[PDB]
Amino acid sequence: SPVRVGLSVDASALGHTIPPDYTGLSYEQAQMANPNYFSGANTQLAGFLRTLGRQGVLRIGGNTSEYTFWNRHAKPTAADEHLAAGPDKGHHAAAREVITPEAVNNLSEFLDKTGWKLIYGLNLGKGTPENAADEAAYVMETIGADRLLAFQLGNEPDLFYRNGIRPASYDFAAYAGDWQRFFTAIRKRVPNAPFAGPDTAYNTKWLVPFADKFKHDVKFISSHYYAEGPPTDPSMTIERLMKPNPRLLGETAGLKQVEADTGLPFRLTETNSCYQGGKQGVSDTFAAALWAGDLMYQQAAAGSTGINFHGGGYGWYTPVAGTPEDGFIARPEYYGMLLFAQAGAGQLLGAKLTDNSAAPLLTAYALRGTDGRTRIALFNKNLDADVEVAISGVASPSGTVLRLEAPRADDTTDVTFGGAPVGASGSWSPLVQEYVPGHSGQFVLHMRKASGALLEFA
Ligand SMILES: *[C@@H]1[C@H](O)[C@@H](O)[C@H](O)[C@@H](C(=O)O)[C@H]1O
Repeated sequence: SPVRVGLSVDASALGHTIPPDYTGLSYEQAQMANPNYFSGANTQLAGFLRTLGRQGVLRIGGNTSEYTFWNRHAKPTAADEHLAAGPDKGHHAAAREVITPEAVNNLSEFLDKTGWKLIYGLNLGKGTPENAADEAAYVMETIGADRLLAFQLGNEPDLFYRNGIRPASYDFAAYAGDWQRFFTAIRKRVPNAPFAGPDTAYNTKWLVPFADKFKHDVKFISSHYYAEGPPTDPSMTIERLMKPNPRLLGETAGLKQVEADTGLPFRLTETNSCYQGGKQGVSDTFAAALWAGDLMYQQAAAGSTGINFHGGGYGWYTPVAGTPEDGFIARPEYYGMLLFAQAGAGQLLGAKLTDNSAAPLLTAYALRGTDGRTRIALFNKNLDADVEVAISGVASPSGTVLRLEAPRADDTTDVTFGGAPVGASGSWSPLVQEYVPGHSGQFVLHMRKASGALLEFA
């Protein structure tokens, strides 16, 4: 008894072109203490990234970027060789960590193995302008201008007061002074250094004035987004995660207005479902695959240049979990990102849903792929409604579907895409071929409650 909905694809209703480096991941700066983590020797993790995209961006930053210190004079410690730095849980100060030349050297080899570009945090919370200049210089020397997309000067400077990185009086004016002192010092060592900022969630007292003041000094605006609101909200649940987020829609409009005003594009450089490394039973579940995959397309359709899902260690929300010693595994959220990866880049098209008020959390995105083939990504985020989608507007002799599936929305395992789990080192290929029945120039796709689908048309 599915809800019977219509989907009308309009090849003339042109949306944004998804860039090839749209996908991405965010990690804590602290992880750079361990030269074995972002290393050319870390073939497993490099494989996971390549499966997410042949192009993409690795962002390193986070709350630990205020507690992490480049030391050109240092070599990794024995403890550094086993450090697994998951998402910062925001409870108190992170441990002090040291980044060495060796770790930067190894990060360059990791970027060469993955083909991803880098956003690299510098320590404006507690470090000096001169050490940021020295760190930037070594990153530029070692990673190179082609792979280095941007430096960032502080992570979430609007929240520095929370753990005493700044006094409660710290405001945009104080941060602009800091930012300019760091920018000037860095540009003396690295005249071509690229920047992004302010590396926080959209707001009127920080991000808007940042863009106005520093629009000639940055390449793009870096924003953050978590589906979970402030801690006074009802605890985020799977049910809530599947629903529209009016805060997201408003902040995205805010970023679009900044782009119109300043010319600066925006990237979502730290995102995930829930704070503090995630919420067990929400962030580490199949629902996070549906949420993440749908978010990637929602933001692409809104004109975002890309995304970076925060993670690392064994954090509840991490796309990829594990360590070089123990191995790495794809978590449920990774499968949402994998659906996006398999769809590929291209230009979004109009895709209007009708007769869908009883299945209101179904989303759909149509894409003219760079290879000329039409694809449709659907997320049936309705937890209790199966759907039957009558697809009009596509003329093709053959459509196939790859399904994003788990037996329950709160599953922490049992997730597959195209009838297969992801294996070691990001290995994935589809194992189930399913055609979508076509008649009268239309197709009909069934989707179970709490599932996703990627359709490809010949
Ligand atoms: C973003 C912050 O910069 C990260 O260090 C945290 O791990 C995230 C989280 O709470 O999960 C965000 O605040």
